[PDB]
Amino acid sequence: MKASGTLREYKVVGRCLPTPKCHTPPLYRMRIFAPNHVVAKSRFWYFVSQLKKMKKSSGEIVYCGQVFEKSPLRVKNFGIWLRYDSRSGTHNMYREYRDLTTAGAVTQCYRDMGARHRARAHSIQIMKVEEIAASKCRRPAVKQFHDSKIKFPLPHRVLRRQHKPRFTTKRPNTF
Amino acid sequence: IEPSLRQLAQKYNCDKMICRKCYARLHPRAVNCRKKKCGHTNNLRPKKKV
Amino acid sequence: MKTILSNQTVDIPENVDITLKGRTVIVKGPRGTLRRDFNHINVELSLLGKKKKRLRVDKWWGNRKELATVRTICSHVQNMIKGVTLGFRYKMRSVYAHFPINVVIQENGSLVEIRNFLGEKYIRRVRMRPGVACSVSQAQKDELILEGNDIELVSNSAALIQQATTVKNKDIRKFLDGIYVSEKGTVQQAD
Amino acid sequence: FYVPAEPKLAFVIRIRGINGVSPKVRKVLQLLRLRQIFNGTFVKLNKASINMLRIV
Amino acid sequence: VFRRFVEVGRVAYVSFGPHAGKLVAIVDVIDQNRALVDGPCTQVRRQAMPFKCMQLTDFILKFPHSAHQKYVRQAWQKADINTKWAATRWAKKIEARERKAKMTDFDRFKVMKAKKMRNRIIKNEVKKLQKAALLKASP
Amino acid sequence: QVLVLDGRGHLLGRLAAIVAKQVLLGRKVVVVRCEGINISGNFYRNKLKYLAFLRKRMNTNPSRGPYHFRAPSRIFWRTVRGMLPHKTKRGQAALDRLKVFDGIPPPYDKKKRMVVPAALKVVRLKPTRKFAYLGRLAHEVGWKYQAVTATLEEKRKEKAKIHYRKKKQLMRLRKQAEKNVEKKIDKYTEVLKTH
RNA sequence: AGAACUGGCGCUGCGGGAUGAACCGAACGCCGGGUUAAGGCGCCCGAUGCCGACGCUCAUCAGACCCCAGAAAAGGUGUU
RNA sequence: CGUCGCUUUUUGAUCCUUCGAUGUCGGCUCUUCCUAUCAUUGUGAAGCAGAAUUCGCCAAGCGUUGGAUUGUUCACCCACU
Ligand SMILES: [Mg+2]
Repeated sequence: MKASGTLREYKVVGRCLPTPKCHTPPLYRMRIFAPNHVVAKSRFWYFVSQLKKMKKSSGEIVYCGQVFEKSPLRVKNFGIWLRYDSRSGTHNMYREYRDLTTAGAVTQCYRDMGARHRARAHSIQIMKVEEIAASKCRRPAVKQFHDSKIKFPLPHRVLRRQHKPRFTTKRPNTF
Repeated sequence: IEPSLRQLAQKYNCDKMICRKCYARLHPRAVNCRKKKCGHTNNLRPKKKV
Repeated sequence: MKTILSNQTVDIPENVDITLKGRTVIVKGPRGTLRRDFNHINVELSLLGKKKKRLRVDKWWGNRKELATVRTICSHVQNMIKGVTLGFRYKMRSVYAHFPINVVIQENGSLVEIRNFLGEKYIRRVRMRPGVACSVSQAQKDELILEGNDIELVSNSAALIQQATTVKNKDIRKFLDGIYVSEKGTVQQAD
Repeated sequence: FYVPAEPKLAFVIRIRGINGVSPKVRKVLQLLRLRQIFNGTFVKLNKASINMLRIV
Repeated sequence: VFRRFVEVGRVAYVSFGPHAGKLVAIVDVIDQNRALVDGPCTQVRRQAMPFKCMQLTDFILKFPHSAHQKYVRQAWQKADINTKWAATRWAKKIEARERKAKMTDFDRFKVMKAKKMRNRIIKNEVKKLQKAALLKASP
Repeated sequence: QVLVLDGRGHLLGRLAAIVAKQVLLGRKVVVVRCEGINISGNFYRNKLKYLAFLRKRMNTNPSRGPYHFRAPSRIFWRTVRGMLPHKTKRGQAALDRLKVFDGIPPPYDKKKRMVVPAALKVVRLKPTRKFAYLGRLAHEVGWKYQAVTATLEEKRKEKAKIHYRKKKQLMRLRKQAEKNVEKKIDKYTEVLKTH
């Protein structure tokens, strides 16, 4: 996967083809975070083939739909579970974020595993994601915004260079 | 001699730590050499008494 | 982490009145006046409250090694309250074997002229940072006293004597010779 | 759930060049009528043709 | 020094972006560089705007933390922001900057002729003060 | 005609990149007061990489070879030189519309000077990181005109604080002169279309 | 040094990799308009002069893009 | 006992350039460069009392000779420093 732009959650269910040995296979469900519905039904077969004896030639997906959030306008706390590969070994890792939506917190994770651990988007697996509440958070970068009557200014503001005249007689005050 | 003044001058001259790598003269409760030449190492030994 | 702000406050007694030009801190007290400029340190200084005169230094956002620098502001500020109301006094004694260390003062406290340091013919004229002055002590042997308002001008000048009386080419585990500081106190006491 | 019929036609274009090409994977492009870069062809979807498109 | 903070209720302007020139009210901050805002009476609904896109003013609003759309709307108009915004010297600067921007070719002729007329009258009455200044300092 | 760029508070290569594009395009550019140019990174680091430049010297005679200039007008000039195609005649002329000075000369102490917000230190550095002045990395390496330049600048800046004395003397006057009367008819149409 | 399979170079220009036998794109009659590939867009030097997004990093030897043109074990209360 | 490296002043290994020719050892003369520092400057550590040594650090600025045997490079000895 490349994990391009903002990601997008998918509910991908699927079953393996009916054999003479097992009519009606149990048809498992997954929760795929992917850029579009072609990579999502590809990564469905990456994880299902790790757990069951299913593979895309002996299976079919029966539904791949975008599941989106039930409260886009509510500030939530997302603690997620990772299984990235490093240069020496591989590691399990709990890692909190904070976003309006479910699918944008896992976008913020790939941007952050690549930043802090150089972990590319293929060598990283998402175990599970849920909204957690306050007093169950561990990370103080997330915890410090749990503040009724939170306030801070914006010191040393800088933006809009060369869009203004590139040569002026006016030193730009940074507030 | 002046044994109180003996211990006062020994505060600046003997009661210190010596690094085995950067050979510094640090302070008697160091854990690290402060010099970048040894990469702030953590193998120290006290200054050798008379 | 880039934390939301930290702040220390400085309780200021009434006999000292602090004004600020910005990140400059002007400290006026009984025994003079002294100032510092903190225009390199990227913080705001707000002196709040009538009748009580609290000084709150707070740094918004900031990284962890710029969280370590808000405490350094308030510690230099307290040493300006202390130095302008009580002064600083570093008492240094002369530790010597067989050769006595002769010490005089040439010019008004601003020059200390050390000679006979371990039998040497070469004099050691140590000039001091302006604002401090010397005194040969009384009722104690071989002692020198340094008094002034700024702790960085007392203590750096105290280090110029202790560095000048340095034994070369010899063992410094024996040959304990020099004029080392003995005490870190104030000029006026018990306040 | 209703899963539909997986499709019977496909459109294949060629996005790579002529030079530096293995001998099995240029025979099939010769059989798909994909000789130049950026040539297209409709392909009947069959098990024999799905395994031709996986070679290439 | 730092006279205006972000805060729940702080009415911010929006400089650039797809909601440029309209006001918002900061409802909730999410993390460090984005904030959930809405304008209930100024046609920019509830969404996350970054802080470098917004533009803090001197107006606060008193409503509970992360309320609904209605209680921001009641607080927007019990304070009467949109009347109080347009009667400030910075809403007049942003209005005048787009009056000059739509000044047509005939109107720019009239702005010319009625400018060199008053620049004469100000240069006459500032030179009739230069003569009056030396006559004061002649004694 | 000519843009006049006051060089202080600017960075070395961010300013030199904009000048070396404005001067291939046919403009005349005068960079003034190059003593005050900043350069990012602490002073000892920028002074090392100029001393490493000094040992670059052709062995058989140093008289032919790399010419290590020492005034900051020529340090900045050689930075612009390395961003221009100076071995072609389209680039020979490009170096010749650049008159970079040191201090501020008598043609240029009475022109309005522009700055470049794309190369200012305040805009472009993060403030917890250190910088070097080009004035004292020139002085530490062989330049002998720092004190005679600072003497002439504080005599230059003193002749302008009396110019700015009497410039805002007129601005106080013509603001009280516009207080008076009867120009309201002309302010009807200018306030209507951005006073 | 010697084999296997495939491609290429030799016989082959062109765009890129600053430089180049073989790398990466793409193969070539003579031209106009359009659009891309690989690679790029501070200035040499065409194009980010976007009010680009999130983080990491300070080097008194910083880092900087396949082949590829320089490094290891070991260590750091340096910071994440 | 291990084990990871660097260097190209050793010797190999290889056979790319040169067979219509690149004059092949050593010394003498002479200039420059490197640092992995013998000495001289400033230093830290000793099982540094002093004297003398020893081990590290910034550092190539400035020096590093006179001879006997030998074609010698290398060696080895006398003497000065
Ligand atoms: Mg390939």
